[PDB]
Parts: sequence; structure tokens; C-alpha cells
Amino acid sequence: MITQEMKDLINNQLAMVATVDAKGQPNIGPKRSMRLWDDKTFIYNENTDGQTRINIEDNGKIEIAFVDRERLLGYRFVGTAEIQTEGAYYEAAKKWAQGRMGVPKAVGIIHVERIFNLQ
Amino acid sequence: MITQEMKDLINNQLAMVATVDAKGQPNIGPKRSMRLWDDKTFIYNENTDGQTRINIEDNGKIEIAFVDRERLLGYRFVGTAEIQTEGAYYEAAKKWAQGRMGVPKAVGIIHVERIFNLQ
Repeated sequence: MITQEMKDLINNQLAMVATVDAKGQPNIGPKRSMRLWDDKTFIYNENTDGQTRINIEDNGKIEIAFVDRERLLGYRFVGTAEIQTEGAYYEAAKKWAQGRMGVPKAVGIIHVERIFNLQ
Repeated sequence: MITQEMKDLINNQLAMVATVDAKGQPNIGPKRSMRLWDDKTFIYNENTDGQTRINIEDNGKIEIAFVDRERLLGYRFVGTAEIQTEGAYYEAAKKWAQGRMGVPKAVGIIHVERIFNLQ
């Protein structure tokens, strides 16, 4: 699904993440650590007990946007997300934080189902 | 309500907008024309019948994020939105569009209720 053009944006731009709470309220926040795990999965380091994590834990719904403001390009990734606090994804998250940020409290995993052009 | 730092980001960064559909699905997309009308109101030029617009007309719920990726600054504006196709906000939007983009189909008007620092 994820092509080279997409990878380039994902690597150079900030992931903006949309989720929704149990009462139907949308939330939006950046996740600087958002990155491709493979061609249908993103992961990110979850350092917080914040609204993005609580929403994901509630219902799993997510959309992530990457936009190149100047070059006028972007993509929206739609999928289902989960939080883990143990196991291989969590271990990789801890290794990824070394020399960059504190130990994650958890790892967010996003299974990408649909991709949209934002141009 | 709005500090100069808030205005600088708004003036310098891309508005990322999150809404939700009637089934509870979050949507995310950029609005490059997003701008302040007053200390509690944003407006944007709506040139589409896209999902942000459909969601605003369905339930009004909106959150807008502005992130300065390099000073690590940002804010999230939460509130309720409406779409108008005539009247002073719309005539301003039309006027603003001249020399910048096509004629708007409508204007989005966001009534800001709360503001959160993304630190």
C-alpha cells in the first residue's frame, strides 16, 4: 500500500493524529515519533497518559496526516490502533527512544486500512 | 483569550483540522486559509464538499491544531463550527480569496471554546 512518495513525506513531516473519545469528541495532536514499522503498520512512542492514548484504548479509531506545506503534498492514513506495554513492539520502542527521549510508557501500533491523497 | 505567540503560530503554521462524522469516525485534514476573525473566532474558505464540511454541518465538533515543529511550540483550539454561504463572513471570505484561490463555495466559522498548549 505505502509507496516511496509516501515514505518520503512520512520521514520529513510531522504526523498529526486524529482520534475520538467515547462521547464522540474528536482530538488532535502531533506525534513526533510516528514511523513506519512495515508497509501496512506505523508505531509511535507513547510517553503520556494523554487523550490520544485513552481514545485508542477506548475504540481504536485513528487517522494520521502528513502534509508538506511548501511542496503542497500530503497523505491521510486511516486505520485501527492499539496500545501495548510489553512485547516485541514495546521493546523496539524502548530501543528507538535511546539517546532521543525518555523510556516510553507504551507503544502505539496503527494498522493502516486506507490511504488518501491530501493535495 | 489569544496571545501574540498564539498569533505567530496561527500566522506561520498550517491549521490541521479534526472533525467527526455521524458514525463516530475521526477525520483530519489541512486548511491553509484558516485565520482569525476575532479573539474567539476563526474563519476558513471552504472550496469543497469534503468530509470536514460534511462533519461540521452534521454536528459542529471541531479541533484545530497549529504546531511549530522547530521551536517545539503549539496550540489546540477546541470549539463548535458552522458553514455559511451568504452574509458578512462569506463576503469577507470571497474577497480574501481574490489573488489567492478560487471563489469559495462557503465559509467555515469556528467558535473557539477552549485552548490547550501543546508545549
